Formats: sequence, structure tokens, C-alpha cells
Amino acid sequence: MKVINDPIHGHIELHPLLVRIIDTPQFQRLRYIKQLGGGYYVFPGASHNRFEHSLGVGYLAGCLVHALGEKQPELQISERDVLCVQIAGLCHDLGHGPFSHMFDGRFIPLARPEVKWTHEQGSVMMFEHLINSNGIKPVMEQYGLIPEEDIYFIKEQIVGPLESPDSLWPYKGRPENKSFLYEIVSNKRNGIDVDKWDYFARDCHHLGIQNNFDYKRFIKFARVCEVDNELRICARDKEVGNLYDMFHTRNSLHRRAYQHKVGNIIDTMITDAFLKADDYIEITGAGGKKYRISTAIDDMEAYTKLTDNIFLEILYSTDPKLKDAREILKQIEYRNLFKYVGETQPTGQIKIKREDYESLPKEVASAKPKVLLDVKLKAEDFIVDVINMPIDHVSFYCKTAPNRAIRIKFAEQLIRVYCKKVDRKSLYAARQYFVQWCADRNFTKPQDG
Amino acid sequence: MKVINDPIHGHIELHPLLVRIIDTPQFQRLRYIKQLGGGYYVFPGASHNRFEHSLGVGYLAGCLVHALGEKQPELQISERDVLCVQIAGLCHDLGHGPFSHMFDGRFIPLARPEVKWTHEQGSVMMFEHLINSNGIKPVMEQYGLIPEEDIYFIKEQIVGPLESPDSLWPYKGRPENKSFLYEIVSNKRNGIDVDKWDYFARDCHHLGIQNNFDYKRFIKFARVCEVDNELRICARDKEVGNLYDMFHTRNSLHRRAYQHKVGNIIDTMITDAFLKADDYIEITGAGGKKYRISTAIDDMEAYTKLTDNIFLEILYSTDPKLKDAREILKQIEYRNLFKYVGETQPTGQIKIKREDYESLPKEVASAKPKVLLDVKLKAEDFIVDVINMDYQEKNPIDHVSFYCKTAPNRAIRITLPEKFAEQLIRVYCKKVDRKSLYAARQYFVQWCADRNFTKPQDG
Ligand SMILES: Nc1nc2c(ncn2[C@@H]2O[C@H](COP(=O)(O)OP(=O)(O)OP(=O)(O)O)[C@@H](O)[C@H]2O)c(=O)[nH]1
Ligand SMILES: Nc1nc2c(ncn2[C@@H]2O[C@H](COP(=O)(O)OP(=O)(O)OP(=O)(O)O)[C@@H](O)[C@H]2O)c(=O)[nH]1
Ligand SMILES: [Zn+2]
Ligand SMILES: [Zn+2]
Repeated sequence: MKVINDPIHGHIELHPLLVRIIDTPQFQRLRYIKQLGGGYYVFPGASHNRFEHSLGVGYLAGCLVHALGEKQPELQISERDVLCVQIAGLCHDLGHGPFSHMFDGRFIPLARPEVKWTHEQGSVMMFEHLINSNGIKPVMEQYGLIPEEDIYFIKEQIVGPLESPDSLWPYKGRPENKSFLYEIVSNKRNGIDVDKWDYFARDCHHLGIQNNFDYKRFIKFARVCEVDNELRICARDKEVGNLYDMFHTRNSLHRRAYQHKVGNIIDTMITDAFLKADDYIEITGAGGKKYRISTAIDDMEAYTKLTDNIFLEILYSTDPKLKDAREILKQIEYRNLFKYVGETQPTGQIKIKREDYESLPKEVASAKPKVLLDVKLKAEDFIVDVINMPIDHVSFYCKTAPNRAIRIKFAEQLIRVYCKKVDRKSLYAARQYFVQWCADRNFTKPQDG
Repeated sequence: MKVINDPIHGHIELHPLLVRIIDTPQFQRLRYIKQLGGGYYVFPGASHNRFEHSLGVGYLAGCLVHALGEKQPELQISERDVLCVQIAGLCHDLGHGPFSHMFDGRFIPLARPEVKWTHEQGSVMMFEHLINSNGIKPVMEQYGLIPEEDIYFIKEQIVGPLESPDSLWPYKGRPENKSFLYEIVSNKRNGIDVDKWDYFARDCHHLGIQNNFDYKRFIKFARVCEVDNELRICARDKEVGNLYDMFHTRNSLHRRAYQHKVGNIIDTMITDAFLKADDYIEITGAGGKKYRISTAIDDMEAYTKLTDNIFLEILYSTDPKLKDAREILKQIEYRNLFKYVGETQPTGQIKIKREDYESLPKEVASAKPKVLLDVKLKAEDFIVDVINMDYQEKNPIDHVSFYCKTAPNRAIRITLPEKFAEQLIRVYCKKVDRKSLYAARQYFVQWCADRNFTKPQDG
């Protein structure tokens, strides 16, 4: 069977079934989508793509379930469960669009404020398209899987409950005596899953940021116990130090990289260029029908051909219709970027919703600063991007008596404003607008400097 | 003074002049060319591009020249010198095309067997285009540089002696009393330059290969000293183990990555697709004039727009006349690859030249086997690539000058990996059925036989 050499995980080997699923247009697509979006334009080492990250998650997810398999035969973990948990880890990110979180996190909301679209939903849709276009279902059977049950199981591990929306068991892929398997790839009960392990390590490796955490140690000690009358994955608390190091790494990646000031301004410049190209860029989908960037999400055949390449198709275009789009991308290249105006956050735990994003620049230009001013700005002059986001929420067990649980800065939304007008006159105006806007919505007063 | 955080070199300080050269569509271009070409399709970590590597090289150049000057001020290395060496470090890979070494190493020779192309030549042409397109010359004067001379010096460091020659000091950009500045960015004489330091480290990082060479130790202890009344960069005797480790690193990278079996087959597959796309892809150059992939090198404005993107343009294309090209890239994705047939070497024989690459599949198909088979094979069925290391076969360790801490001005007179410039020759077959492959091998063995290449070694 096939072996890959990975800079994070060393020699990792892939079941033939996994290799079939990988060697496919729908999967290979992920080589053309930057893991960190415009982060590459700030971090020269962050060139990595959703593809290698996804091999990694498929591997770790395999390591975890198999570890629990050898260490606790009573759980009844089959080879069939390992494959399914591997496929889920392998495919969890198929849904990601051009520049990852930029796409479903900002661009689709600005382009079509009325559609409810997430990269996870897209993962399930893109996975359905993958198996249907490449005849995977008989190959699954050939290797022991039961498609009319396991495909649910794989989709569920990726998007959460399918028949959702109480206390009952929502899942159809596996029964509640195997509830813990749903915690491997994506898990909201913790900030702990094999996805995070991979991209924490991987992003650290490519960013040049210290990684404190050792997943390999956690898999050897982890095991399943009973907690509040269910099955959960538990840690030996001689590893609480390891857990703290993980969260410290998570906080560093967020402060230094994900919430980086220039990296995020560039993400909004790329979106701006995409918005101004949306009418003109063509992506051929199913049947020969042509789509737009903002609409390609409704056809998996077209979405398959929708990647970071759209950046260069715009950069390199000659069509006078795409000149505006072209121009913004060029300003990125000369590094004449949008200028930073300021930051604020809602008080308190009211989160601005994706469907309202587009209305925010209008709101900001509509503010009336106390002192009337020199320059007037318009809605278009402003960018508003919304940036989103203890160890006692973890279950622990004891080495001697290895049985059941032995359990006895912020915030959730940054709002930043940039101005496209660059002179000191207009930039002074913008800040005045912004400060008022923050009052008019009772957000925290911006801090100067 | 911008600071860039790099995963190999940590904080990298960039002088305003370097930043101006970087924020350029000519330089930014290098973000869209993978360092290892099709290596990425075999090594999932090998996503890195020519851009960040080039930042690494400019930085290393700056470190070495600065350290030489601060330790020996009698060399009169000015800050003007350092910037020039940095810029050379920075722009040395500007001329690379799609998928790096695949472009000038195979595609251009296959598409236009008669042209003499080289990414080094490319870099010099792209450097000029970058300067003139971006008003760089005044910005150079702003910081003490002399554009006429210093642009000439930067080009010499990239491509070598520009107007030569049959025995006189061949450069024009700096006089011989600063000869040691030309051994920084590229040194063919002893295989030690800062370009290699960066991609040794960077490729190991991305491939998951251990790099046992510490470039930091080497800079700490490097000195200019006199060798045959010409001033050279010298290592300390005590450092010799680090140097061995640098040549072992180099060797592992070639054996494990650059000469990877499957990674090179995919290279010839991408090249095949370009060849079949070449009549149909258009790239707008200077004056709205249009170029092919194979002629974009003749116009730097069009070349600027020629990157790995061309892979995706072919892949996503709907034009009926790109169907064949599409097909080959689709087979890469499905991983139905050209099948491997065998390897040989021209040991003792004249080496294969790029001008003759195109004629080789016809030679292989014309090398009728002695036992007869029911399967006949044509030229179109064969791929043959010629893989070169190739620094041209010498021993570069025998050209390292050492010095002792007791007599730091005199170079010590002094009398480990195996090959440094071997030409490998591999054939693949486009048909995959087991009888066609049995045939392809028979043609291959015959070809080697009468070409007097080494006999292939039992599957
Ligand atoms: N000029 C340049 N900087 C890069 C590049 N790639 C990464 N960087 C990094 O990203 C930063 C670019 O933004 P800055 O100019 O430093 O930020 P600033 O203009 O001072 O501040 P703000 O207006 O608040 O955003 C640099 O500090 C570098 O560390 C590049 O290609 N060109
Ligand atoms: N199947 C597959 N292997 C990959 C991939 N990416 C990297 N690899 C690695 O690259 C190496 C090359 O393997 P393959 O591409 O499958 O080569 P092959 O099976 O000999 O193909 P043929 O020449 O057609 O017989 C492998 O040893 C893997 O470690 C991928 O996307 N798919
Ligand atoms: Zn993920
Ligand atoms: Zn280089």
C-alpha cells in the first residue's frame, strides 16, 4: 500500500480506498487553494495548500481511532470504522473555496447576502460529487464499507447532525454506543480534534511560530471513558501540560497569524477584486452552463474548477471589463494597500451576522461625526471586515484505576475598518466616521495609535 | 526597514531599496512558480515557490558580505557593495519559467531545439525589465548606488562574465581586489554559495529531509584570505566536518528528491501537455502582440505573465483544440502516469545535449530488438528525459580553501559523496499494457547497447 513522505508526520501510508478518493479532480483541486488565504502575502513561508493539510488530518484521524482500537477492544472498533473516520478526516475540507476562509467567511456573504453557505456544507456536496463522478461506491464495498450507512457517517463527521435540528441521538451513520467516533475529526465539545492538531502543527511549521504541543503523546495516552452518562474521548491528566501547550499554540496562531493586521487587509482587497470581477469571470459547470465566482457554489462540477487560479485569471486578463478588478490586484502587487482606520468590538456577545456585512460600509458613511469636516466619504470608500473566533471543558481519566472520568485576551468578534482613499485628508475623515459609527451602535470606543 | 518572518531564517530585515524591488509585478511573479516543479505531486509538503527562496538568498548574501566586512575592514566592503550583493541574491531566480527547472531544462529544448535558453539569461533579462518598468534607477542613486556600474555588477553575479574573453580579469562591475564578492551568490568553482544554502535548507524543511549543514557556523568562521595572489573566501579547518555535511545534504536531495522517479515522470507529462498546448495558448506581450508558451521568453512583458498558472489554464480549458493537452493533465490527476521502463548512463561517452533531446524518442523506436515481438512501438510511444545534477564532472571539495586560526591570512595547502555531475537517462512508455511494456524495454535495452550506454540493471 501507498506511502507519502510528509514534513509534519513523516512516512504515512494510505489504504488503497483512500488513494482512490485522493486521485480525483475533486480532491486534487485542493492543491490550488492556499491554506491561509492572503496570509502568504504577509508570511512568505505560508505557501501550503488545503491538500497536504487534508492528507494530514486523514492520517491523524486514522491514528487516533486505531489507537483506541488496540487499547480498548471492548469498544468494538472495526477496520470499517477506521476507514470511515479516515475518509472523513481526508475529505473534511473539500468544500473550501478560493483562499479558504476568505471565500465563505467574507466573499459569498458580500456577493449573495441572502444565501446560507459554509465550507463544511460544501464539503459534503463536493464529496457526494466526488464519489458519484468516480464510481467510488463499489470500491468502498470492495473494501468492506456499507455505502447506505457509511456515507451518512462520513458526511456527519464533517457537517454535524444531518436531520438537524433534542436529547435523543441525531446521527444515522453510527449508534450512540459509538458516539465518541464523532469526536475525532471535528469536535465542538472541545477545541480538540485531529483537524486542529494538523493545522496547528502545519501552520506553525510554515509560519515560523513556536509549536509547543506533541499530538503523538496525546494519542498514546488518550482513551474512552464514561462522562455524564455518555462515551467521550478522555486524556491522562499527566498530559494537562500538553493540553495547555496546545491552547497556547492556538492563541499564538490567532494573535500572530490569523488575526494579523496586514494579512487581513489583503484578504479584503482580494475579495474586492473578486466582487468587481463577478459579472465577467466565467466558470463552466455541468452541461456547459457558465457560472460566476459567486454562483459556482450551486454546481459542484463548476466549483471543482473554482480555485486560487481565479486570482491570476483576473491579474492576467485583457478584457477592459475586468480592469477595475485587475487594478486592485495590482495595488496588492505594488503594496499600495487599503489603509487601517481602527478596531472595535460589540458589547457584549452580540455578533454581527454574515447577512448584514454588505450593509456595514453604508452604515459607516452614514455616521455623523460631531465636528463637521473637510472631506466627504461614500459607502464604497470603507471596508468593514468582521473577524471571528480554560481546560476544565476536557475529560480526564486516571492511569491507576483507568476506568471513568476523574473530573471534579479576548474576544469573539473584532470589527475593523479600512479606507480605500489614501490621502491624509480622507483618512482623517474616515476615522471620525468610524468613531461615531461605534457610538451609534454602542460598540467599545476605538483606541488611538 | 521591513521585517519579514521566514520559517528558515527567522526575522529578515529588508532595506527600503530591496523592498522597492520586491513590490514589483516582475518580482511578485515568483510566488506563482513552484520551487521543485512537479515535485509537489510526489512530496505533499513541497508547495514552496521561487519567491520566498529568493528572499532567503538575498538575506543570506547580505549576511555573508556583512560578516566578511565587519571582521576584516581592510577589504573596504562598502554598504553600496552589500546592497548590490543582496540585490543579486534577490533577483538571481527572476528568469525561471513555469515549474522551474522543467521549463528551461526540458520544455524549451523540446519546443525550440535551436535556441540557447537558460534561466540565468532569463534573470538578467527580467532584471532589466524590472528596473525600467519601475523607475528603480533613481531609487538606487537615492541610496548610494551607481546604476550604470552597479546594475552591470548585479548581472555579473547572476550569470557570470558578460562580455568575455583569454586570461585577464573578466568582470567590469568590480575590480579584482573585490573578486570575493563574485563567489557569494553563485560559485561553480567549489560548489559553495548562498543560493545553495537557502534551498538546501528550504527544500529539506518542506520535504521532511534532515539538513546537517549549518550555514550560520559557516558564516561565523568564513574569512577572505590569499590564494595564488587572488583573494578568496575561506573556511576554517575546524569547520571541515560541516562542509562534508553540506555535500552529503546536497547528495541526499538529488538522490531522494530532484532525481525522484515518479516526480520526473510527472515533469515529462506536464511538458508533454505544454507541447500540445503550445499552438493554442496566447500570451499578450509588448504592444498587444501575442506569444506562445515557447516564445514568451522572447518578450519579458509576456514572460512576466507566464507562470504555473498555465497548468490550470490548460486544465480548465473548454477549447476543443486543447483537448489533448487537457487529457494529459487529467491523467496526472487520476494518476494514470507514463510507465517507467529503465535507466541508463552515458559513462565514458559524450553527454547528450539539449539540442538533441527532441530526436531521442525516434532513436529508441528505431532500435529494433534482436528477438522479435508481436508488439511494435512508435516514437510517440516513448519518453526519454535526461536528468542532470549537474553542477561538468569534477570534485568541488578539492577547491575549498581553508585557513588556520594561527595564520588567518594564508590559505592552507591541502591534497565524502561520489558523483557531482552525472547525466542520467530514463525512458518511459505512454502505453501501459504489460506486453507493450515488455516491448518498450526491449527497444530500450537495444538503444543503450548500440549507443554504448550502461546496460540497464534488471528492472
Ligand atoms: N513590502 C512587502 N512586505 C511583505 C511582503 N511579503 C510579506 N511582507 C510582510 O508584510 C509587511 C507589509 O506591511 P507593512 O508595510 O509593514 O505595514 P504598514 O504599512 O507599516 O502598516 P498598516 O498601514 O497599518 O497596515 C511587511 O512588514 C513584511 O513583514 C512583500 O512581498 N512586500
Ligand atoms: N496516489 C498518489 N500518490 C502521491 C500523491 N502525492 C504524493 N504522492 C507520493 O508520491 C509517490 C509517487 O507515487 P505514484 O504517483 O502513485 O506513482 P506510481 O503508482 O508508480 O504511478 P505509475 O507510473 O502510473 O505506475 C508516492 O510514493 C507517494 O508517496 C497523490 O496525490 N496521489
Ligand atoms: Zn482542516
Ligand atoms: Zn536560487
